[PDB]
Amino acid sequence: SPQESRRLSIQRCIQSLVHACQCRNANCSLPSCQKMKRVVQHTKGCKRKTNGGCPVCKQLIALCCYHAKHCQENKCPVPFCLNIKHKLRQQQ
Amino acid sequence: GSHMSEVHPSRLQTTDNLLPMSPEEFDEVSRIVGSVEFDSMMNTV
Ligand SMILES: [Zn+2]
Ligand SMILES: [Zn+2]
Ligand SMILES: [Zn+2]
Repeated sequence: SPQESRRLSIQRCIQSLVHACQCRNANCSLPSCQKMKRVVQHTKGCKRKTNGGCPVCKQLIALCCYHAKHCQENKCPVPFCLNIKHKLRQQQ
Repeated sequence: GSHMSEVHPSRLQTTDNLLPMSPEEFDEVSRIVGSVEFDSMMNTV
């Protein structure tokens, strides 16, 4: 499991971000959920992004691309999954 | 060792460690995503 250990580790964060996009607990029992909420809240009000040099936005954007390449739903809870698949599906 | 001549930045904040994914995980994501239209994800066009 060379690259597989990394591939399978990314799924932990995808499930945690998907959970956090629906969760309402200010201090949820999941350690990642508490962090994922701070991360989306940052991006929801940032002024830097991938175009200015933001390391946080670019981190969500990678994580969301990994999911959105496979995702095909129009009601998905992750805000960027939609934005990314809408652009990616145009390619051939 | 660089691609610019700027002596120092003009703005900084503590909002740089919230990072939800590790360098090794991010590298494996970058291999599959291949930066498709990556610097345009916020523009949705
Ligand atoms: Zn939660
Ligand atoms: Zn940002
Ligand atoms: Zn999705």
